Amino acid sequence: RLHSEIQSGSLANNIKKSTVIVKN
Amino acid sequence: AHIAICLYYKLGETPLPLVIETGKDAKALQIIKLAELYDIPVIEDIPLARSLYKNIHKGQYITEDFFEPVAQLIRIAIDL
Repeated sequence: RLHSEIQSGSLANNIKKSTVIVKN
Repeated sequence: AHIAICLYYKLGETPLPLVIETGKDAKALQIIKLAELYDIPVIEDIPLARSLYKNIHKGQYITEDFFEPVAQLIRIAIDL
């Protein structure tokens, strides 16, 4: 069953609290 | 061509790693910018970024298939 935490803030702020960014 | 996936995990707050932000192309570059602005580890993992992007939406906790690989990603990011 899918699990969400769908409300969040801006792009800048989400990144500032982020743990790791994974890229290709 | 370019993907970035932003994961957030805080023990006792996020039950699992949360994909808080995703971006392709211009927004991927922005995220990898902003991650350098705020000093957040960026790891290049082509298979993991691509599968996360294709399966886990923005605002969604990772599913069971990603537990082991994301655990390892996070451990690697931790130090760094």
